[PDB]
Amino acid sequence: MDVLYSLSKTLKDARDKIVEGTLYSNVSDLIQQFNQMIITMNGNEFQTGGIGNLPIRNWNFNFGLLGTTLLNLDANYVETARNTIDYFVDFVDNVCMDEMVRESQRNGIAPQSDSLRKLSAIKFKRINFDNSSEYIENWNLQNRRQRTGFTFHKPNIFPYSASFTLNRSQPAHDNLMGTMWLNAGSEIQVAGFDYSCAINAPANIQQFEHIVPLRRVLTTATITLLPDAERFSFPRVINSADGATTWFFNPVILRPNNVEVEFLLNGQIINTYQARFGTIVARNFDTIRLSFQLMRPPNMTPAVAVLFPNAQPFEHHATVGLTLRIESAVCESVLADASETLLANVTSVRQEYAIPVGPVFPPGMNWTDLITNYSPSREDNLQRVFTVASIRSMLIK
Amino acid sequence: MDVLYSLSKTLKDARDKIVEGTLYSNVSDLIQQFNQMIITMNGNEFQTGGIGNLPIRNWNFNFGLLGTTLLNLDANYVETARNTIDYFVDFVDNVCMDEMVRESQRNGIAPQSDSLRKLSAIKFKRINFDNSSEYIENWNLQNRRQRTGFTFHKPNIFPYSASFTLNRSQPAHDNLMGTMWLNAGSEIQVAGFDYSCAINAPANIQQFEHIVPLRRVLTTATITLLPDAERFSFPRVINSADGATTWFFNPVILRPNNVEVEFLLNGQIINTYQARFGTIVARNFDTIRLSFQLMRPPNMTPAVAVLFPNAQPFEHHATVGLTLRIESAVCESVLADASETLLANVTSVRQEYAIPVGPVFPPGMNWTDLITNYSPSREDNLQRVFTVASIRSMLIK
Amino acid sequence: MDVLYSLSKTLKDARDKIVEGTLYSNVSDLIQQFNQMIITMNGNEFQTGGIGNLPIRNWNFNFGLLGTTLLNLDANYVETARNTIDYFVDFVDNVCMDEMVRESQRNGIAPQSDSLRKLSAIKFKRINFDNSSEYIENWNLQNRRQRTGFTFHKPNIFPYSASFTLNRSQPAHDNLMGTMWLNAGSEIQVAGFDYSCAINAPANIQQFEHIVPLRRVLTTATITLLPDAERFSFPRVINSADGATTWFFNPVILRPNNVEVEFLLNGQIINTYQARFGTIVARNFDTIRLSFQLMRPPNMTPAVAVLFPNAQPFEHHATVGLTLRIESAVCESVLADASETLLANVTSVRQEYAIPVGPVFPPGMNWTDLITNYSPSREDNLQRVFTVASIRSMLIK
Amino acid sequence: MDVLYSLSKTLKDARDKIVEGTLYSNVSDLIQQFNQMIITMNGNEFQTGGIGNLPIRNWNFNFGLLGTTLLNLDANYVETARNTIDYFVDFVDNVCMDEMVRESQRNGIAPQSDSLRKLSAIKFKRINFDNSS
Amino acid sequence: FGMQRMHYRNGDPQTPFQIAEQQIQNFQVANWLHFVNNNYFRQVVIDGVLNQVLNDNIRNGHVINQLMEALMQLSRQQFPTMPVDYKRSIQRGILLLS
Amino acid sequence: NLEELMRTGSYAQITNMLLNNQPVALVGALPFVTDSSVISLIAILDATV
Amino acid sequence: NLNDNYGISRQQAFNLLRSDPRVLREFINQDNPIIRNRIEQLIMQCRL
Repeated sequence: MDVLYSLSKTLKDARDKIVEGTLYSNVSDLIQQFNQMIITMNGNEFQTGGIGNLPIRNWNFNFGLLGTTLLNLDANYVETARNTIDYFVDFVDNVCMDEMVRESQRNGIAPQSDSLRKLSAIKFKRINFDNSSEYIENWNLQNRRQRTGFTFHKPNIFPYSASFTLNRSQPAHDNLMGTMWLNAGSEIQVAGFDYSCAINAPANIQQFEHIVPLRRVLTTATITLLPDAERFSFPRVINSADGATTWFFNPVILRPNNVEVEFLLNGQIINTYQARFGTIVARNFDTIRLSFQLMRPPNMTPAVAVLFPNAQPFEHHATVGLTLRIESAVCESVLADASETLLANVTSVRQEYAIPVGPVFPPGMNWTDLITNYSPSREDNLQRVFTVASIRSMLIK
Repeated sequence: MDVLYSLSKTLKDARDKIVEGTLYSNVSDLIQQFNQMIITMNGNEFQTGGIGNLPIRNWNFNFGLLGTTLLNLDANYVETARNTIDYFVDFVDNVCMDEMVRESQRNGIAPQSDSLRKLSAIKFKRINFDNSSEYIENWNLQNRRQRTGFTFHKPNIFPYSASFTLNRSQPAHDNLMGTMWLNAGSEIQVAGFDYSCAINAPANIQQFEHIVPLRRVLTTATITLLPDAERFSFPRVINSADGATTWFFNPVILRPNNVEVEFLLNGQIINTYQARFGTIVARNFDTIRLSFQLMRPPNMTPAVAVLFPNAQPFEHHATVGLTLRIESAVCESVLADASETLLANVTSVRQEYAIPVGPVFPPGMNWTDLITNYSPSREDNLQRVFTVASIRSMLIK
Repeated sequence: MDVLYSLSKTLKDARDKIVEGTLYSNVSDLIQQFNQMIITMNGNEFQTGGIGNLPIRNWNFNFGLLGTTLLNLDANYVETARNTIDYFVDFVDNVCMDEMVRESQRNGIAPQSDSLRKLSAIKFKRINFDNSSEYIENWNLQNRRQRTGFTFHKPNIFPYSASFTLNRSQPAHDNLMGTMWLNAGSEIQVAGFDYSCAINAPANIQQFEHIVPLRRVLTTATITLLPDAERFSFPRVINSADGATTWFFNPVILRPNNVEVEFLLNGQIINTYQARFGTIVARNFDTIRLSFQLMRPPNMTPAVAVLFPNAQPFEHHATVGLTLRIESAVCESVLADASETLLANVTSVRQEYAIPVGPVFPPGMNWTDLITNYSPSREDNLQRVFTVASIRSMLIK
Repeated sequence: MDVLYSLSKTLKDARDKIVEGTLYSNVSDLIQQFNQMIITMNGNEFQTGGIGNLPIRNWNFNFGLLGTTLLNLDANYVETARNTIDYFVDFVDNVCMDEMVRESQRNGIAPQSDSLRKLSAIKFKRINFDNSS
Repeated sequence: FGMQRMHYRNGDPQTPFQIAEQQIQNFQVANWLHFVNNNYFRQVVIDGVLNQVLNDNIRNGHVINQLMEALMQLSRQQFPTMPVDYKRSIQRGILLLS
Repeated sequence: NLEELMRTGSYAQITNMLLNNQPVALVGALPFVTDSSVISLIAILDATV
Repeated sequence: NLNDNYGISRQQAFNLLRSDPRVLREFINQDNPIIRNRIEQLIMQCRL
């Protein structure tokens, strides 16, 4: 695995540092690395592909060396380097694409294609140049089982669930008191609705609470919190819980009172925020619980006086809302985000060669179904494929 | 072109590594390269400016050399280096500023300023540190016609156009059937409405669709699908297609079925997803097509009968909503993205010194009108100016 | 301060590049730097901590050098390197943790903890490898009075405050005209409403003006502009100005007429735009002014006469507004963003060890409270804490 | 008491007149005074604070010797001077802060803080300088 | 290289090697000529002592490879408009030093 | 390494390690002298060289 | 805004400062959006 990243980094430096006219003083180590790589790789044989739509490609490594003279590089040296650079780039790209489309149920960390398994031999260890990207460093530190860490720009951790619940219900669907929420990506938009305007409830306060469990534990989470929800704030027609007809929903936004946001970990209330909005920080959390109260307006003006009659006939409803968005995140396990594109490249090669579907990955490498049941084996497969994709993205843009 | 990038990178490296107490074996190569650069630039006059309000500022190079044999770069070294560092900073800043305001309908990649045209000679081509940043690598690859690519986060690929389509209408504006959409930057919001809920339509189902082209091809694009409307749910008083008068619009959100999205390329369909929401992946396309239908529920509750009468006078009206956001993607040509700080730099250099309106750019980098008429000459000039802008951005933040 | 950054860079480079089998030609500089720093660190016993729950710990360094005989590194050499690397990682983590928590009102640039002061001795300045990250360079340039900058995506400058202004009002709240706006994160939603649809005002057009000042000068900013209202376009109930009564708000949306946007620095007109939509750019500004008009269409239709009668009883009120987003910005001071992990890191460090609140920081480091009353001393302390936080985060990802 | 003023005046003169470019003749007295102060204060330790919320801090003096023979001071001399000038400034600030908050009923003229008691010894009196203030 | 003999005037502000540098477009020898052109003593200060030291490139012994490559390039050169034995001796001495 | 010890002529690390009485290991070729007296065993003389 | 976005020389700016009808008309006929919007607004002003 690490040898592949070393090859990628060395090839990138060779292709983007050896330009005509440059002084020898900036390429000495790279020249030594190139010479070592060619003097070690020569004479072998490699096979790849043969599964799905990748024909069996045979590669032979046989190239000359690089002179240790010509303190200033001329164009002939540039082209002689360029030929071998092109051949190595093609080999690395094809090997990576062949590896990217093979999966196993167990021991997903280890390679599966014959190319990488051969490359994991002993004599090929001589080329292990360096490790600088996030994925390669995290992989090599996981090999020693130390603390892992990734940085994400607005990730997508919450599984999709457009589910709703009703605390109080009747087959007439004209007297409801419950909550509605959406879990779409890094956006949580919860809302609590009432039809009775809390006239019946004691103390004129209707308690609302909601729980969303995260599949993985995050650290150093910056959370943007807003007191208004912009999804469950329009007239809607919604299917019933079991589903036999359609009920109506006419909302009005009210100011939330005593908003409480708590980040928990295994049942411990770690971070708390009371009546606060803007931005909050959770050092370590795995579950989110929100609580807010609908309060009947103690004083009224003519318009809102006619808005809520004291009887059962209700023409308008009342609903409060909250908005939660994960700005940035740091996790101990690999994920898919909105900034990095490794998942995109994996799916791109997947649908380019239409490899059959293994029982460890849902069809199309979709994210929602995969995150529905996040298993450690699938996690390891994701980590391996994402590291290989990061290696690939350093060579073919 | 690349010589300016070499100057910027060498200057930044000198400003970084040249500090007190460092071992010479750690910065020997950089110091030697800097000495070679000051050797090359010696004895060559420069003139920049003469267009707009830019003051003409001559440039001369008569400066000393930095030594080699030391065990720790003492304060003398840094103090002597700071003056020439500042002088070179000002020189390269003015040169790139002059370069960034020159255009031509022909030779849109060649240098178009006296300084840059003088620098592209061979005697100045002894100084080229490397090509580390993405833009310099993309420029060098485009110089040899390879497979390029740019990384982005929510690019501004779609021009602003709030256009709407009507299928069934009359000058009375009381019984309509049509669609609206609002494509702003990386967000596409498409909503289709019916004023009758297809009560008079066959099979109780009314058809909606929309087609949007792409100005340039896209590969390895990450898209998220959220089945709702956030800008077409509140009551709206808008104008007619001929501006004779206005029309009312009071919708109700209903869950849409048969939500089918096709990613199509050059008359051929590549990716086709049915009802799958969340994050999706597409690998090669040039146009986007969405299809969806509105279905009248089979059974209803009293409120539905209130808001959905069979008679022609309709009070409440039906619609559906979709949201399509492109988070991250890769393109062939350079894209004006608000994730970086390039378009801001070009607009600043334009509006700061009052450059005459060239015949190749739109007035004042109006990105909307610019992308509505993307052209190969425009794309070449935009790539060149953005590369020079990013080269400038590494020295003066 | 740069001593700690240099130590962190050297430690990370040694932990990454020094792997089993790499050729010696690529680690000569790293080995030399490591030998120099371990030579200098000998004979300096250190004490860390002393405030809060963080225990006071002792340190002492007596470790041998690294040989220069092997041509290719073996396993034993790698493990011997790891043994010292781990201890230095623990030391740098402890030093960073001690440095982050403390604060002061004066000498916001000078260090506060004991370890940083002791590192500022002359003999300890012999360790300095490079300053390649943006933060250390900005720190140095601020030290030596040079213009700096940071590339921040989605920065929070506008404190969360949901305020409104009414120009026409009634004690019964049956006839009103005013503006409502929200300043959360990097989002600006400003809208103006009239309960009369501009029938009694002169020229049948109502004027709205709103000015939002920032707390820090910005430059080179790209802004996305959409003529829409999001949080003020739904049936909403809002408290009174005196906090004694509540009123009913029922809006409708038209097209704002003559939408003009102003960017000012110290109240000087620098850039302006008229009716432009999509994206605009401003180069230097510290106050954003929004001016627009609400216009009554001359011709109506049967579905319009209900909404806007000429009499006093109103049922549906008109409102228009704009949404303004600062997607990208560059500032000369340190701010809180969305594309980094500074605020989360510092807040986690402060909250995990239960550190008492000082005189120059709010309870729990509330970002909104900090940005409400930004002060130069708080600016300097934020600079220092952000620098040390980035240094620490470069170690444990 | 006078020793503290001598330290403050010496620090002021050093931080003012030590700037790159000046001829060595302008700092001869400054060089001699600073060198004697450094060679006399070394090998010593002090403790300050111990009252209120002031930083209870321990200080050790083991700095080196500045150069003597130079036609014109380069930036190296200024840097190595400042690296100890800042330390002495912090020490004087700590000593003065610890002295100001203390009080006593009897013999207010005499020093009270332990650091000032120790610094009143005759061995430090070689750091005495002019009293133009 | 089949060029006219360098007409020159004593006392010009530029040395003849500069003119050679900006008149020959053979990359190897031109680069070597440029390196010799801008090879000057480097002014450094160590421990308050002024010294003149050589460049790093020559110090590790690397310019000799450039000189050898330029000489070998001259060895197989056509060398036009020159008698037989003189040219043969010149190129064989160049090979000897290479 | 004894080879490096003779080649570079340095004695810094070894001297400081031995003076403070800390464990050390040397790898290299060395001629040996055989002593088969229990007197030499009881009276420590295998470390005085 | 016209001098920032669009290009004006020195003599053209001098004539525009004097509000000479000729330069103003020649700019108007060029379909410049900002000045056309300004003139449209000024026409809309005269609504009695």
